[PDB]
This record gives sequence, C-alpha cells and structure tokens, in this order.
Amino acid sequence: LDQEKYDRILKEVPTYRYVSVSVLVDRLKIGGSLARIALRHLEKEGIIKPISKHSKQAIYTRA
Amino acid sequence: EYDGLTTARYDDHGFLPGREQTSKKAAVPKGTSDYQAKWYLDDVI
Amino acid sequence: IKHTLDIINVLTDQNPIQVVVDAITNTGPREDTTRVGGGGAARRQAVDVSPLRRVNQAIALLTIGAREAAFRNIKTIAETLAEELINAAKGSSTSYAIKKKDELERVAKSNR
Amino acid sequence: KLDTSHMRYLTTDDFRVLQAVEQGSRSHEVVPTPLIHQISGMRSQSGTNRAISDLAKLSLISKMRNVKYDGYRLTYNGIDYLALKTMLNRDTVYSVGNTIGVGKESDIYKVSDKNGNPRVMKIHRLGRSNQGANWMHLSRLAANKEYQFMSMLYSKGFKVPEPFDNSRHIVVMELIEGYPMRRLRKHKNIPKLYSDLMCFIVDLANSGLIHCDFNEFNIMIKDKLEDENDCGFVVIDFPQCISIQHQDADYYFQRDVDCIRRFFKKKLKYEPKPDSSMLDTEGFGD
Amino acid sequence: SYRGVDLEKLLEMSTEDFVKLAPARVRRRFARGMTSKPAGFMKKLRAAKLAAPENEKPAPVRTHMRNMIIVPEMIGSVVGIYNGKAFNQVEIRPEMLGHYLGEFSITYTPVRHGRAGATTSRFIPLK
Amino acid sequence: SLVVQEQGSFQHILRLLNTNVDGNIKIVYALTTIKGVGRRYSNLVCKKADVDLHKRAGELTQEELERIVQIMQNPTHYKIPAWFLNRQNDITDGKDYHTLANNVESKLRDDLERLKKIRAHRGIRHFWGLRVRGQ
RNA sequence: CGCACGCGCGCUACACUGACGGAGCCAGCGAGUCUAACCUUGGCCGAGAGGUCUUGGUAAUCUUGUGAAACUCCGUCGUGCUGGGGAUAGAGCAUUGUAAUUAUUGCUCUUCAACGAGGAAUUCCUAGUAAGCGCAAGUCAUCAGCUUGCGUUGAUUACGUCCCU
Repeated sequence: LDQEKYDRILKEVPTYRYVSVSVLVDRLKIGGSLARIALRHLEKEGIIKPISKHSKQAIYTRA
Repeated sequence: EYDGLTTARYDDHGFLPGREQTSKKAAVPKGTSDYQAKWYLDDVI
Repeated sequence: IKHTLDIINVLTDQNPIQVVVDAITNTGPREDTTRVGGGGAARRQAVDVSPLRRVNQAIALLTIGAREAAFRNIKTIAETLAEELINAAKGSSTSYAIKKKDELERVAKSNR
Repeated sequence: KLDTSHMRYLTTDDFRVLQAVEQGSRSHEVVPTPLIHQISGMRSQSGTNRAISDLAKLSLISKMRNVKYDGYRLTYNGIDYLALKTMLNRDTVYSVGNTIGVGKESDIYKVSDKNGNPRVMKIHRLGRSNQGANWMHLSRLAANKEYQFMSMLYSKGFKVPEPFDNSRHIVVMELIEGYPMRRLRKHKNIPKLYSDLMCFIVDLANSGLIHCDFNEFNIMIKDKLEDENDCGFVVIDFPQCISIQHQDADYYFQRDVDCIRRFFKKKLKYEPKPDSSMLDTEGFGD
Repeated sequence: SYRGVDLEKLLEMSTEDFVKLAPARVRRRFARGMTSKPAGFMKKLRAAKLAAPENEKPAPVRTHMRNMIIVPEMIGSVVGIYNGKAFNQVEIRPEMLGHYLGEFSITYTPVRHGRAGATTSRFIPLK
Repeated sequence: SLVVQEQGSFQHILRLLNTNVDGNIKIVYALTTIKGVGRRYSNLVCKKADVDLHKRAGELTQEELERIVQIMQNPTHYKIPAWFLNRQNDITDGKDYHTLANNVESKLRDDLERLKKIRAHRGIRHFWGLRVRGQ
C-alpha cells in the first residue's frame, strides 16, 4: 500500500468533482491536523485551478 | 413524671418540640473560646 | 458569498445566476394555515399567507443555512456553502430546508 | 414577597369567626364592620374591637374604609395565614416550618405530620402575589380540583402520589426523597426504562388522559426504602393533560413513537437495545 | 527542619534575605522591612524557660493579631495565642514556619449543614 | 501534499514514558494528557529541533528525543524552566519539579499535610478533607 | 468576603467569520504640580511591573494625533468534552499602602473545569435603532465589572392595535 493514492488521483481528479481533505475520509483513514498543512503543495499536479489566498481563510475552487 | 419528658403539657396547638440530641465529641487542643471547641477533632464516624 | 461562490460558478453556470434562473423563484408559496382559535382544539385552516414563506423556507433557511446551520458545523462557516444553491429549484425533500416543502401544500390540506 | 410572623397574638376570638366568615364571605366578598361578631355569634363588646385591631395589622384582614360599605376581608393572608389556621383546625399542622422548596403556584413546604413521618404542604399562589377575582378563585379550587386529579392511576395499578387536604390554597402531598434524571449518574437496568416511556403513555390512555411534559427534572428515582434502596417512580409529567376529543392528537400520538429517543441513548452515548410500542392498542383496550 | 539544608544556618534569620528569591506578593512583605516586633518577644522569652521544670512545659503567656510572623529559634517555651478570645497554648518549636499566629482560628459554633439543630430554634411555634 | 502512502508504519495511539503519550498528539500536549508538562518546555525545543504543534503526530523518532534526553534525563544541568512549572522551587523540597505523571501528585501536597497539626489551617481540616472529603 | 439550598445580574465558553507571531496604526465627551509630591512624554533598569539615573506641563502645544479597541494582510491548527475557556489553584515578580489578613489589583508560566444556543418565560427595537468594540473616570494607592458619556464599526424586520398588559 504505497502509491495507491497516486493512481487514484491522476485517474480520479476527472472522477472526483472536487479536491479537498474529505476525499480521503471515504477510505476512513485520517481526520486531523494533516489537513491545513496540505493546501500549499497539493496542486503541483496541475489539474484543478486555484483562485484566492487568505491566511485565516485559505480557500480554492474545484474544477 | 418531672424529668422524663420532652415537652410540658401544652398539647391539649403550639410547639413542635425542639429535640436536643446530645452526641458530644472531644475537644483535644488547648485554648477555647465560645466557638472553636466543637470543630477541633471531629471524627465524624 | 465572494469567498465561496466559484464552486457554484462551475456547475452549469457561466455567470453564477444561470442555474439560479429557475432556482430562487420556483419555491413559490401558495398556502399556509393560520393558528385557529378553535376554543380548545387548536386546529388549522386551509388559508393563504402572502407568498413569503416557502421563500423563507428557502431563503431564511439560507440565513441560518449559511451562518447558523454552519454555526458549530463539522466544516467551516462559509465553506459549507458548496451545496446551498446547486439544486434548490424544486422539491428534493432530502435536505435541511426542503424537508418541510411539501408541508405547506399538505399541512393546510390534511385537516382543512 | 412573603410575611409569616403576624399570627400568634390572637385568642379564641378569631377561631369561631373564621370558617363562619369564610363560608360567609362566599355567601356575602367584602364584609362590612359590625358582622365579625354576628356571623360567629361573638358578643358585641366583650373583647371585640381589641381583637379586631389585633387582627388589623396582621394582614389577614384589612380596614377597607369605603363609603358605608366597609371592608373586613377574610390582604393576601386572608387565605394564607387562615389556611395555616385551617390546618391547625383540620388536625394536620401543629406548628409551621421545616420548609425548603420553591415553585410558582406550588411551593414545597417540608412538614412533619400528626403521625410524625414527614409530608409536604405545597402552597398555591399564581401570579408572582397577584391574588384577585379569579386568582383567589383558582387557588381555592385548583387546590380542590388537583385534590381530585392526583388519583388517576393509583387506583389503576400505577404510580401517582396521593393528596390529603385542600385548605384554601394548601395541598398536602409521605414526603418524597426524589432523585430526578438530571441528578442521577448511572443506572443498573437501562433498556427496560426507555421502552417503559412508550408504555407509560400506554398506561395514561387507559385512564383517558394522555400526559406529555417530560424535561430533565421529571422522573424521580425516589426513596421509598432508604437502606436497601427500594426506589420508585415519581412522574412529574402531569400538566400537559389533554382531552383526546380535541384536534391536537395528530401530534400527540406521534410523540409516543419518535420523540423520547434521546435521553437513554445520549445521557444514559450508550446506544440503546430494546423495542418499543405504539398507542394503537390503547385505542380499544381502555 | 527548615529547608533540608543545614540547620545551623537558617533558624536565626530576620526579615531580609531569602525572600529576594521569592515572588512579589510575599516579597513586598518579607524582603522590604526586620519588622522587629519579635525582638522584645525574645526578652520575655528568655525568662519563659528559666523557672520551669525544664525542657517540658512553661507557662501560657497570652498574645492577643492575624498578620504577625513567628521565627523558629525558641525550642522549649509556651505562649498562649489569639484565637478570637482565648489564648491557645503553644509549646513553641520549629514546627511552624512563617505562618500566622492568628491563623489558629475557625471561629464559630459549627456550620449546621449535617445536623441543623440550631436552625430548629429560629422557626415558628405558633398560637 | 506528498501523494505517497506507507506500509503499516503509522499508528494512532502510542504508549510512551510509562503512560499514554499518544501517537495522535505530539510531544507537547500528550505530555499534557499525562499531568505535569506544559507548552514551552517542548516549545523551547523548537529553537533546537523545530517541532511545533501543527501535525497529527504518530511520527516521533526516539533519537530526536535523545537530544531531548540531553534536556531531560538529569534534572540538574539540562535547561529546566524557572518561571514555568506546576510546582517549582517548592516549600516541599526546593527544586523546580518539571516532573511526570507518576511524580506530580507525590510532590504536590506537603503544603496540605501541615498547618493545623501546627494549630492553624491544613493539618486536621485537610485530614478532615481526607477522612470526609475523600470518602 | 466563611457556605446544605434558591434567585437574578452582567461577563463569557460550548469553536474554524474562531483567536495567535508581527506589519496596515484612527477618535472624543478629553484631562494633568501654588505658595508643589499630579499627567506623563530618553534609553534601560528589569523573566515582567514602571522609578518619573530624567525631562515636558496653569494646559488642542509636553502626554496628545489619547499612534484606543473590535481590527486589515504574510505564517498557525479541518471538528478530536477539541491549539475552545482560564474555570479552580501553585511556583518564579511589583506600583503602593506605616503591614496584602478573608490574599487589593498590577505581573511571568503551568493546572484546562462545567457547558454541545441549554425545560419553563421572554428583555428592548425604526432613520439611526439592534449589534459588538474601545477610551478614561467616583471606583484608582489596584483596575471598571455598575455608572454617566463620547468615539470606532454599525444586521433579519415595519406603521399597527389591543390578543398579552
């Protein structure tokens, strides 16, 4: 179980309607503090478009 | 009977009798005012 | 609204009012009871309020539905609004505000 | 607020008077001056205005000097002191006070009986007090009507406490050393007593009076036996009682199915075991 | 026994020095100024060990405050101390360290929450 | 961030320092789950190890803690904070006890053993607070 | 000012519009030593507190532009009686008051409580009223919580009569 998220994102970002941390909860693994960490390195893949930045409210948009 | 009672013959509309149930406990340390005697060494058994 | 609404600007919306063409208005209120005096039995009558209730079953339940139904929510305040105006056109009945949508045309119909 | 300490200065001069004038203020509201002697057969001037000026400060009577329709009225203590005097007269209260308990039209006043075991003088004063045309008419009769409607399941096999006397505002309820469902911590038989909340309104439909009103103060695990803790039920659920003919039972019957589902689950995170029951059986099996 | 460190160092200290290591609500008391009210107390102490059956029990000499601090030096003497009226006999030892002589007080016939018998004396018997 | 998973490695609950310093809370506040260690003890380790509070924390290595054993294991040379602790330079002993789950409550109540055997406040009434308030 | 019970008052916490490390740095009803111990504007003394080792003031100048607060932006944590709260209490610090005791509040850091907008009943509301947030004062030797204000920023719902009274 090493890179099953690597294939089930690059074949499932055009299957999942959004990109968030609640995608990961469908497999029931982690709910916790490894989430606000992961907003600044995720979109180096390059399929979903970022929109806005705010330090208290870091929000982007699904595509 | 003069000393084997709780209430005088006032029954015949008045008192509920005030019961003084004596359950004394010792006063060990030294020096006592009116107050502090009963709260010295209360072994509440 | 401005920090949230680009998600709603994806789902079949060029400008974000285009699905919302047929969404806000189509909850048009037609019928609601009054509290009958009754004399004892507090029954209900088949009468009509002005059409601002199934409006407020869809708009005042978005006032709570944006802030106060996102107050103490699992997710945040403004970003549980990724769903609030997608399919709000007609009766879905499986939601926080659409569950009592049939109950303006049947509550004033059941005991009338 | 309350006064209590204006009573013990009297003599027999008011004891013949009271329930003659209490049945005399009902036959003839506000009584003028020279009638306190002559309703009771008390004499005209043998210790008389001495005794009425004694009663005057005590607020159980007041000098309502109107224009030839004078007033001697048996203020608010004309019910209150004189029902204490009535329980001194009807052989229940022998002195006043070991009392702790607060409501609005039900104060819990902890007393000891003629027997010696305790009971409770609950007092009825609604509107606080506001005692007027119907407020006195209520607390006279809501002490009498609720002397009649606390036995609706005691005869029928279930737990309703028993009333004793109905003196003018006073309703005497043994005394119940309760433990409500906000005071309790744990239980030994949980899943029996959730399905018995469907089943208590089953019992309430046998007598023809459905009761609802259940908050966290309601069901007293009380103290019948102190040592071995043979507890019981006190069910403070009464005043949401509705005659079933009225058109509100569409949402009273559905309360019996899907409204009690929180307290044995959440208060007692422990998700429950048992079954339930409707009241469609109780429509026919009264 | 005063700290655990050497006892021939600590017992005869005044209102000066260690409290400049201690915090300022009990440093704005003990490291400001010695308050020498226990200095003529020694002069009555030096006679309160002479004519006793020695090492055992001297006389209960009275003392009537609530913010006065005793220093441990004086193993073997007795002083009666304020408790609201009377004078609690204390065989003065190093077994009290910087706490009030007038802390010897809980001054009431006790608070009736378990046996409420004096509340029964205020209620109403009634004619 | 990094779309990479692992092979059975990460837990969710640990058992660390004789009690549960967990594998979902860090060094800092799972040493608050056990009683006796506050924030800035392991947050002054941040200027020497750069480990702050921002993670789900079944990640700790027992050799980074060995440079924190350079801060822990002898309580007499190893940067113990001096305006911080639970009980600290005490009337009880005199040292700054930044102790642990098994060593706070045994080093806490020598101010409550004392004063009214000594006739003042805390030597009968706190024993009354153990002969009555403890049962 | 000690606590078997009960009420009300305001203030909060029960969370991700939350507060935190710092930059974006505004008001006024403004108030300050006479025949003196006030308001305070130099770096640091100091873990911190200010002394006013100094200075400026009979006053919109010197505090003062009360460089006020809620605060806006780079970094902090995605629901876990929780990085929510400091509830209770201890240890390392003062400005004092002739001494902080029943600590008088100003000061660094841990202890982190009930409580999942909470049963009954409701408090005030229209062109400037809800709603927060400050300032400084009789409280000040220790601050405002009450208070009278001013200032900052300022929401759903509306011209109506007895249903409550």
